Amino acid sequence: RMLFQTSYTLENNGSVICIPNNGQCFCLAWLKSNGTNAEKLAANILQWITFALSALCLMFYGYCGWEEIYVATIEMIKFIIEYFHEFDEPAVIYSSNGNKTVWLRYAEWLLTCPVILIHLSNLTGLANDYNKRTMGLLVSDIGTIVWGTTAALSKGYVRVIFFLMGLCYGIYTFFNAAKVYIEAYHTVPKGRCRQVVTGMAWLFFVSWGMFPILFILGPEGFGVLSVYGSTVGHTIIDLMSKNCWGLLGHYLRVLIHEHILIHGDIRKTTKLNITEIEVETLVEDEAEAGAVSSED
Amino acid sequence: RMLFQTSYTLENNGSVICIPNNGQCFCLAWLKSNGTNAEKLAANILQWITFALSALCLMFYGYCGWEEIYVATIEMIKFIIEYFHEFDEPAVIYSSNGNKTVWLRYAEWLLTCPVILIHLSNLTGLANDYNKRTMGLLVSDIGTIVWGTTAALSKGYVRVIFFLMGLCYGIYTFFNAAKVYIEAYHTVPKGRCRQVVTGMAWLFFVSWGMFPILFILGPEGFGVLSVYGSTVGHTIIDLMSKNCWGLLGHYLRVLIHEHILIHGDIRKTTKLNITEIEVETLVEDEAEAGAVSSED
Ligand SMILES: *[C@@H]1O[C@H](CO)[C@@H](O[C@@H]2O[C@H](CO)[C@@H](O)[C@H](O)[C@H]2NC(C)=O)[C@H](O)[C@H]1NC(C)=O
Ligand SMILES: *[C@@H]1O[C@H](CO)[C@@H](O[C@@H]2O[C@H](CO)[C@@H](O)[C@H](O)[C@H]2NC(C)=O)[C@H](O)[C@H]1NC(C)=O
Ligand SMILES: CCCCCCCC/C=C/CCCCCCCC(=O)OC[C@H](O)CO
Ligand SMILES: CCCCCCCC/C=C/CCCCCCCC(=O)OC[C@H](O)CO
Ligand SMILES: *C\C=C(C)/C=C/C=C(C)/C=C/C1=C(C)CCCC1(C)C
Ligand SMILES: *C\C=C(C)/C=C/C=C(C)/C=C/C1=C(C)CCCC1(C)C
Repeated sequence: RMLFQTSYTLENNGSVICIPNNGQCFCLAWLKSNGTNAEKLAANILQWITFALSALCLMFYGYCGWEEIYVATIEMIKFIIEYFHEFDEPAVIYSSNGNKTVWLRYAEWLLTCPVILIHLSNLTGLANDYNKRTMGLLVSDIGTIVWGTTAALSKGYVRVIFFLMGLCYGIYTFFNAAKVYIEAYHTVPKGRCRQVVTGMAWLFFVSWGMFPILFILGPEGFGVLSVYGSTVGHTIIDLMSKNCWGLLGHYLRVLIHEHILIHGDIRKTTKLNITEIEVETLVEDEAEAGAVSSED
Repeated sequence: RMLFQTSYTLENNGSVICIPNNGQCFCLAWLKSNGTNAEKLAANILQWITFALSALCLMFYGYCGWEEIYVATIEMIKFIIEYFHEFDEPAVIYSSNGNKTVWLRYAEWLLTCPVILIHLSNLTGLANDYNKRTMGLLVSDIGTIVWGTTAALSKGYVRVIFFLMGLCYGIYTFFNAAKVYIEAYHTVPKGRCRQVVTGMAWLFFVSWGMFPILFILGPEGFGVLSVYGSTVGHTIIDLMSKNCWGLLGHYLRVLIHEHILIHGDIRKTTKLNITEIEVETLVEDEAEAGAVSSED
């Protein structure tokens, strides 16, 4: 099927390759199989299931709230491209050092990373404002993906360096995202809302932590995983990272806004020390509206 | 110098190319000259001058303020890479459809685009908070660069579509960046500070507007410009876009903070209508502290 040169002859007992002078790019590296039929079949099923969840979340959101729909919007456009051109350039980049780079994956990431991280900075949906910390989250997260993408495109010691630069940026991201979830927990009402925030934290750190692991395991790292193998791994963490997290997000948002509809915006002053941080604790009791220095 | 296959023989009257079976990638497309010695010489001079300005801005900032230093930090690391590996993968990506993509350029852009756009959302340096508009600026700007990068990696009608998707995102970015500059102008004190804001607006829209123009003109578009040609064009708008704009930014910041040191934080309520917008006008007179509905 390929639109690089696939036909060649071996000459001088396979020491010389002869190709048609038809202007096409040529590299043996590009023609290596993407994996077993079983791996491919597994990958095509999880992709349809991802298309189904992407489709239902969008229509569901159809019945503020812009960050969840967008991630599902980008996810549906991703599947139409996968369906028609999954391994066609530039969904996959076939480069001169022999690498296959899944640009489709990294592009989606850079497009939605501000959307997801804005949403991280807006769990309750009540804020109109974003602090200095939000901005450090976006700068560090974009750096991570840019160094990572560079590492995927490189080889040898150059790949090692850019991966390590991605990790330094990534640690800063994880560290600060952890504080946000802590503040969110002590901001939202005491019941079901704190269960959902806790659920979102687990999904976030498991799914986000798995991406550098799948990088090291895939063709971009030690080549342990095949390309279909990598696809399957990515579909699982993709469903968690995007669809499910936005669904939990939308759910949380509904719950918080309904709290304002029933009890109203009753804030508090929980002074945390996880440092000397502060928080406005939404409560269901008008009585409760005081400074609660809960040093962690 | 290249580390893809550069040596080949023509056989059957140039209808067959024979190459050593040494595992190297091969494409005639990759070997096309990058331009004239004159273009190259011009490009190497502007790069050193860019290194010099990057070096002086950094040391100058050495005598809040994080966004300007970072852009100069990234710019210096860019020049050390240019010096050693300007046309080596993945500073340039040589891909299977024959394209040469200057990943070095787009990577820098994605890394600093949040930094610059945060700084756009913080001209005075007094704000601790960022509105919903800032967040739309970051989402739209990153989309622009991602669609653009995809367009550079593609060919034919696929390149046309992604470029057009980049333009749609880009228009949203320009439109909203214009409002920010209008608000900044009516926020800062009446004298020299409004000259600098006006200077920053001109630099911003000229330099940012030139990037899609250089894309259409370069190998990524209609191939009018050569690679050295493109480099020279990029060095000129690079000096404006990064060094000079951050220098004007730092200057503005100093002026505003010195206003608080002399007169103090004396805000107003200029209600704009460029819609029904509002602004806190810093003034040098304690007397002036009222609502001035200046409908534009
Ligand atoms: C043809 O190329 C092949 C490379 O496989 C050569 O075959 C092998 O030769 C080496 C000896 O240097 C042995 O170690 C291997 O056992 C051989 N067989 C295989 C399957 O690898 C062969 O010598 C070459 N012929 C000429 C004329 O150069
Ligand atoms: C060798 O290939 C060349 C291609 O350049 C052929 O030369 C040309 O042949 C065509 C005729 O079909 C003419 O229109 C051109 O004027 C010729 N010269 C050039 C410089 O292009 C040549 O015919 C081929 N020989 C064989 C045996 O196939
Ligand atoms: C913060 C998130 C938590 C989890 C994050 C996991 C950290 C991974 C680090 C491992 C160091 C090992 C070096 C990795 C360097 C990558 C380069 C590489 O794989 O190169 C391929 C090789 O040259 C050809 O086989
Ligand atoms: C908002 C900023 C203001 C200024 C912004 C300028 C707008 C550029 C649009 C031009 C439309 C023309 C179509 C451009 C499509 C690009 C694809 C391309 O160049 O393809 C190469 C071609 O196939 C091989 O020669
Ligand atoms: C599409 C949705 C999500 C949440 C995508 C996330 C991607 C990452 C968290 C990637 C992280 C990387 C790290 C931490 C370091 C190695 C390079 C990566 C870009 C793979
Ligand atoms: C390094 C500093 C700056 C300011 C880089 C800016 C880059 C752009 C403004 C690129 C814009 C593009 C547009 C508007 C549409 C075509 C694709 C581009 C990515 C080239």
